[PDB]
Amino acid sequence: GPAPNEEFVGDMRIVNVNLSNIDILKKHETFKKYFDFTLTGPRYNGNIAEFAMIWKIKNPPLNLLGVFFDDGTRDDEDDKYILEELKQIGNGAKNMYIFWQYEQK
Amino acid sequence: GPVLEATMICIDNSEWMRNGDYSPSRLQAQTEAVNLLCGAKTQSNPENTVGILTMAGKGVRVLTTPTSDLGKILACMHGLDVGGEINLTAAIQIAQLALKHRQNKNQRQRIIVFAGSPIKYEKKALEIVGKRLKKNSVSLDIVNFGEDDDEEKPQKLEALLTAVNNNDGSHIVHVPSGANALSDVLLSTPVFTG
Repeated sequence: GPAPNEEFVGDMRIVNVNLSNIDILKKHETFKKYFDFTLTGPRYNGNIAEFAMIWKIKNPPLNLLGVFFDDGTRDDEDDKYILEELKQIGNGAKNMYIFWQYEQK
Repeated sequence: GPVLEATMICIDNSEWMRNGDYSPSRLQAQTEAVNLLCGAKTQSNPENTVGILTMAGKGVRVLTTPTSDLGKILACMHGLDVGGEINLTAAIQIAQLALKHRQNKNQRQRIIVFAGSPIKYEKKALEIVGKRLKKNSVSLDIVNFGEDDDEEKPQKLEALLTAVNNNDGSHIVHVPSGANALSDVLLSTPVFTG
């Protein structure tokens, strides 16, 4: 039973996460395994394999850093899905982590 | 490691987290450290649970009771308000109540307090609170960060620590101001390593 202030697509919680720098995830025990930090431009993962966040998000919004689905497998292609479309391919993920660049104001 | 633990994290969202150390805001640096801590705790043991409350603002607020779901934890920290002063004693008592009601009673119980602002309590009041935590089997970790000009603040936090400590299960970590990143100083300490 989701509350009115929670965003779900079926079983999948949408989780917006602000980061001062994408690099702070390099020591994050949950997420470090999935990022390749040499890559430019926000990516998403097609499964939960090591360094899986490689697929380019199409036309990404300002300050989007990446999308991590914590379970399931999905169609993984470059420059095909915009952020809003990614919400429909959770395919069994329980969380969609959307990482955003923090802005000091 | 194989330790099974329920933790309640108390965030300092007081007015002292608005001004000063920029890049990042002291509240954001705190939120990121909690993010990483919740990742460490949930990866250490999939039955661990972590909850979050904020101590200041318009009043002590429970953002989530302890859960094993990192997504619920991170989502609940979005849109934190800033202001006021921390209500340390009320926060610790609400945190203790949430841990008392943990579903899995086999979990050990721990409170983490981020103390980034003045401690407007006397040692006597803090020691009553500490001895009551000890009586209730609750361990305490204190992160002392922020401005470093009020010399009674570490002495007050040390008195609270000493009242609660049982078998050196409780800890204090002093983060020197002008630091690298809150999380970096914490990574190698018992707050993260156990």
